[PDB]
Amino acid sequence: DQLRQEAEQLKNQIRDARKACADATLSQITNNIDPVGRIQMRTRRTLRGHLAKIYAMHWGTDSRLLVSASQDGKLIIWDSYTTNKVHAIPLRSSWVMTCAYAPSGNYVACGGLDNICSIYNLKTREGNVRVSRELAGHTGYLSCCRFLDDNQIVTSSGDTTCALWDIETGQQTTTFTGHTGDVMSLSLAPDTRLFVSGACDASAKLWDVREGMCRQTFTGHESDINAICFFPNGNAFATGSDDATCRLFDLRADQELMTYSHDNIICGITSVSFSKSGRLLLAGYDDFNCNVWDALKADRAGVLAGHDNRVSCLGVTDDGMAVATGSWDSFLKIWN
Amino acid sequence: YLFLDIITYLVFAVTFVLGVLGNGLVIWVAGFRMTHTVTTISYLNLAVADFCFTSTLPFFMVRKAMGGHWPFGWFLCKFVFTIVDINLFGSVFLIALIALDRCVCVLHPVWTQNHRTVSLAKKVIIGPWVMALLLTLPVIIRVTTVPGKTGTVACTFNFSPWTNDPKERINVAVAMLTVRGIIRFIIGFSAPMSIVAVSYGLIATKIHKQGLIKSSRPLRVLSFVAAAFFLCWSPYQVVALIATVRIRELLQGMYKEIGIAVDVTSALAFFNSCLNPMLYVFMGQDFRERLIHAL
Amino acid sequence: IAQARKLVEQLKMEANIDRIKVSKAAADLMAYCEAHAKEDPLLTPVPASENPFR
Amino acid sequence: VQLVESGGGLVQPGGSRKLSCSASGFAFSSFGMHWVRQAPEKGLEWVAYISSGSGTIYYADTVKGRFTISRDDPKNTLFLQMTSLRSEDTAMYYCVRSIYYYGSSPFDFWGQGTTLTVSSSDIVMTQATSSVPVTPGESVSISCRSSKSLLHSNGNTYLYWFLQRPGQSPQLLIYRMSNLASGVPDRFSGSGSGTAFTLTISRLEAEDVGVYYCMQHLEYPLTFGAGTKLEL
Amino acid sequence: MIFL
Amino acid sequence: LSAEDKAAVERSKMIDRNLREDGEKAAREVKLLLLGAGESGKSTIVKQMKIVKTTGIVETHFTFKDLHFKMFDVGGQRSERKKWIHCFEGVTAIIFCVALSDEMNRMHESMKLFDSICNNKWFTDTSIILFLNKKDLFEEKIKKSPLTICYPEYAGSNTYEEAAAYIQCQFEDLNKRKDTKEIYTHFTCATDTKNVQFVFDAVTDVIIKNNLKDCGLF
Ligand SMILES: CC(C)CCC[C@@H](C)[C@H]1CC[C@H]2[C@@H]3CC=C4C[C@@H](O)CC[C@]4(C)[C@H]3CC[C@]12C
Ligand SMILES: CC(C)CCC[C@@H](C)[C@H]1CC[C@H]2[C@@H]3CC=C4C[C@@H](O)CC[C@]4(C)[C@H]3CC[C@]12C
Ligand SMILES: CC(C)CCC[C@@H](C)[C@H]1CC[C@H]2[C@@H]3CC=C4C[C@@H](O)CC[C@]4(C)[C@H]3CC[C@]12C
Ligand SMILES: CCCCCCCCCCCCCCCC(=O)O
Repeated sequence: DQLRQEAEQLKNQIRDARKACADATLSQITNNIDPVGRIQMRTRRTLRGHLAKIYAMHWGTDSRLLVSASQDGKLIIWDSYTTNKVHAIPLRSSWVMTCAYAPSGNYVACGGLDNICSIYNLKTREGNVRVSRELAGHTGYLSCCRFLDDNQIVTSSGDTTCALWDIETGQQTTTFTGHTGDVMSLSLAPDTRLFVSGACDASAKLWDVREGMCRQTFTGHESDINAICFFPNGNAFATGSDDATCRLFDLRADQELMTYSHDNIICGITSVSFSKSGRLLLAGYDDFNCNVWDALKADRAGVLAGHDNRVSCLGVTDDGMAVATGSWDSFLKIWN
Repeated sequence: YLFLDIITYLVFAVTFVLGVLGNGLVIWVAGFRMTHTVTTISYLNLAVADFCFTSTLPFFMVRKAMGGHWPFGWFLCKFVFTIVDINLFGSVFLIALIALDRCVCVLHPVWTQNHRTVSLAKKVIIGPWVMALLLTLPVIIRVTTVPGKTGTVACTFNFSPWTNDPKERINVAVAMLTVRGIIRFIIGFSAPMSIVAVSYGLIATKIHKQGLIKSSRPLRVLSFVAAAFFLCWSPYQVVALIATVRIRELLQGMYKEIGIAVDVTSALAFFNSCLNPMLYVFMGQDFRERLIHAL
Repeated sequence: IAQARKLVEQLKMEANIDRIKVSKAAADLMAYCEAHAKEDPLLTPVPASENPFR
Repeated sequence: VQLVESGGGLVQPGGSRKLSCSASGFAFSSFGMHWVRQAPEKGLEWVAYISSGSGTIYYADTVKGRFTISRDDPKNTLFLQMTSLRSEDTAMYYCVRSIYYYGSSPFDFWGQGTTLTVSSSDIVMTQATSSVPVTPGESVSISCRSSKSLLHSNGNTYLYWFLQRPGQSPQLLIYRMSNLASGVPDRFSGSGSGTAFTLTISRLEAEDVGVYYCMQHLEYPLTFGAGTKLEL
Repeated sequence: MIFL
Repeated sequence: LSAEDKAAVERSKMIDRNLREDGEKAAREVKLLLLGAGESGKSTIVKQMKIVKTTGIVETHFTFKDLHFKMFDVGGQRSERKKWIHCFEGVTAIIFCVALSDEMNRMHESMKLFDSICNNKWFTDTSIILFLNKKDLFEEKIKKSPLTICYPEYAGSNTYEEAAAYIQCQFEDLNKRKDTKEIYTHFTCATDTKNVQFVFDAVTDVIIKNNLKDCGLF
């Protein structure tokens, strides 16, 4: 049959168009601007109280409260300014792999190897935190989840699909099926109209929340993609993979822009996050260290060291004032 | 006889410097850089006792150097000797407790899986310190400075200050030093040695009969620890027992080689507080890795 | 087969997409990065008064 | 959420009496508790406080020694034992719950209170006006004044506003001087600075009439200040 | 322990 | 200093006490990970336990001679195993079920899975308890079938004992890390107490070894 050859010639046409639409490189344009000064951050706070490996963290939208998830079966709400514990939620299943914090501040969410996303109400008249909803429609482990408008949540799982839910009914409003391997992460766009997902097929995809369709596919990585994050503008995103490189893609050129790698580092990337202005790019590594890259010149502008095990999760506040890192050594650190 | 004095001075100097250094690093690494467990808590208590003892060596050095004069005051002598006695008793009791803990862990794995916790360790580690305080109450009650007629002042035991003649104070001192020596030879020596010996013998017997994949390393480390403790402590206790049997004749200056043997074996006894950090914390690989990680 | 039909249809929808020049995209990216350079506490450290973390 | 108090009545002076407060419908062990008394035709007076876990207890100076507060968590029962009943201890007693973490609203639910009748404070809050006739649909502004500044080094201003309708318990309206309570219409608002504060009501309805109290939560004793009646 |  | 911050700090300390208590309670369970190649006898092994909301991971709890066991089965996961296998880095032991009755190159698949698990970088120093199941069907098949179908290099006699010993040695020779981890093999029996006794003895051995390592003597 001719369907496979039709797909092949379509791929050739697409890549030829992408080659045509390329004029210069980001390095050639950027080689005249001032290289940012060498960055030196310090450990301002150390949040301790988890007894097992930390797997995820997420900042509140007020840039003071943050939630963290650990496989000792616990979900902890931290006050970063004073290192006080606000809430400690026990979980039914201890094999948690992701957590989210609602933009309003009223709910939290978590999921894992139970294939169920649990949603907890933080503000009840009884004075305690109670589980309010359990979303169960996935056939694989939950790997990420993000709130949209306090009533809609997007989830990705290891069964190669993504889903958009309705919390009060508990039913999958939409299902996104374009990947061939496990989906490892997703990030929401600032306008919450689009989102991007990375999978173990070494590809990234751009989905439209409305119409439930896939608009664009980006390739270039050599192994599984473990992390993804939008540029603050909303026109580009960055990905980290197991082949020890980060990459920047642009939504409008449908093409890779730059590759962040160094021959002295060979381990994979667990998390990635942009700075407030998009000038810095922070990435967590298996070699127990975090690297701060210049997002425009591709030079390693700094190093965050101090964790005694793999850095699993990373976050930046909405006002750009601090960075939170969580690691398998069961400690969270605030850097400034 | 100058050989004894110079070797004692060298032992005091090396013990002070090396013990203070080793115990300071052990306290720093175990109390701050690590998450607390039962084993780390026990080693931290041992390190604290050893350091707080070894910090007081220069007082012994300057008392021996000046020929016996105590240039300091009443309160400073009382304080330093209370600290010395408390820390020595705490050290020996904590060594015995660590040996018993290892024995119980090896011999009863099911019990330790259910009941060996940090809270239990916190409650248990109070015992040695309270026992040391109870045994040290005499040094804080009866020790004071007394002037030697040659113009000197030495601080020692004053069991009977209410009487002036030697006729009664000699008998009172004999009785009190005798009961002190009996308590010393029993509690401070026989019980810890018996506990360590029985514990490590049971561990060796089980690990050699039931069979493991390998047994050279545990046996070697256990033998090193037990032999080091025995060699460091036994001669001082035996010479102190010999002294306290003939303590009455000693006070009148008719025995001097006994005193010189006592003050030589004291240095060997104190050297164990310097040997403890290596044998108990730096025979483990991970602790060494953290030590080299720090710089 | 049906799956090949879906794949070909997806690539057909992906083909007809307007693409800007890469140089223009890079220029816009650096323009955004420099327009907000003031409001980045990590890029530009602040004194101990503006810092809420001690 | 129910708090029900019991144990009041007529007591001869010099005796001893025990009041109880039973809670049902919330996690009792996670809340600290307060006893607050109101004298007949007078304002509100803070009496005692016990924290969650029973690790902190505070008493007013006028009840120190002869009053004792305690709680029993399995039965969800707070209680207060009183000895040497003087003549100033004739009042209606209220059981109040409060929880303290970042962003919480303390003093949010008040009990019903029990009447005790016996036969025979470095901060001062000065709420000046006694009574103000009002009309529906009018904007009203109550004011409160404090001797010390209520601003703290951490940016918070610890002022609270309570409304007591005729014949019922007080209820929280505004906490920390600008935070509207839960279940309170946006008609009420609060503002102020340092030592002078105001509560503003845009439109007024028949169920807005009552006595308004300001309260400070900055320091060791909690002081209210006499209320401002708002009639029509 | 000490022998004064 | 503090006005209402004292109460918040007190709340934090109570939360810390509760966390420590829950951690101490949880740390006294013995965790086992159960693995196999497509129903090799896992059902029978779970049935030998003495003492649905989820479809991702199954948890079985039991208790033998005052010792508490939690066993995790991840058969119904069917995702990429290298994305979630590191969640079990610190389990006490791995139970591995192998069916002796096989029949199209299924013993080969079991051996391949055992090779992948035993040599995993997350499972060094972790001991394997290897259960061999269905010895009676193996009796009958070896009576009426030669072992050369699976292993062509077999040379020994065609009776049961040599075949079983050869299979056990073929599995046990896949252990590259012979100087760190131990393998405890058992042929499943029909007596209830004996399987649990074997598991209990192996777990006690592993506990003793871990205690010796923690004390610094190993
Ligand atoms: C006789 C003189 C030297 C007394 C000196 C006492 C010092 C050296 C000892 C005695 C008690 C010890 C402390 C006991 C309590 C703790 C908490 C623990 O996490 C380790 C550090 C720390 C803080 C210890 C450090 C060293 C310590 C302070
Ligand atoms: C100074 C001398 C005379 C008094 C001896 C008291 C000191 C040395 C002893 C008594 C109680 C002991 C502490 C009790 C609590 C713990 C448990 C754990 O958290 C670390 C060790 C630590 C902190 C112990 C360290 C040493 C300790 C502080
Ligand atoms: C040479 C000797 C004196 C030193 C050995 C110390 C031993 C014998 C002492 C020191 C501390 C003591 C323990 C202190 C704490 C407790 C309380 C309770 O939970 C059971 C007894 C137990 C466990 C005690 C048993 C005996 C004990 C372990
Ligand atoms: C350093 C603290 C460790 C905790 C254990 C230390 C020894 C305390 C007593 C343990 C049990 C003593 C009796 C053994 C027999 C049994 O328990 O069945």
